[PDB]
Amino acid sequence: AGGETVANWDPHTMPVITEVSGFVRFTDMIDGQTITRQTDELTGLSSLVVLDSAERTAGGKDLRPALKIVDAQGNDVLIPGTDMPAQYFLPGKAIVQLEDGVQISSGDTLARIPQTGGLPRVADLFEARRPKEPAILAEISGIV
Amino acid sequence: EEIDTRETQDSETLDTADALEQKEMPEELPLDASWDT
Repeated sequence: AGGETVANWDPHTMPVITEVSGFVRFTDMIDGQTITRQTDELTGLSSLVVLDSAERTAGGKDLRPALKIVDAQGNDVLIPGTDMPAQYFLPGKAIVQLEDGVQISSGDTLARIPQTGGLPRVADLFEARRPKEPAILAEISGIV
Repeated sequence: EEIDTRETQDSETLDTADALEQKEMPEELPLDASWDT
């Protein structure tokens, strides 16, 4: 109906999600090297949190920590249409809320990392001048 | 008498955006008009 809200998002923290569900198995994840016991400073309800690339050890920086999604039986859940399992290489500042072997639901946040005008604008547009922080574009179709 | 001259001389290469960027006023108006129109 008219005047009806049908959308609500909270993009203050990036919601990396998984279509499939199951336990979370930590591949290439070692406490202190890639993951660590980042106990919450107030409540303590958290899990083996992945550190940043620079924040963690250089040896662990080279390693790629991943939160693979498996079923309730521990068998790796293959991504639909592909042989590769549900592999997720978390970027830095990845707050892990799910411990090892914790059942999840579809669309779960494995990581909780947050996040002119006038005449000079017309002159810039007609002079074809590249801006600051240009958007990066894919040069040719292919898997990243 | 002869005196040294080394001041830079403005040319056409100054882009249109840079003209609006500058706070200063041009030495001679590019537009074919006087200082009253």
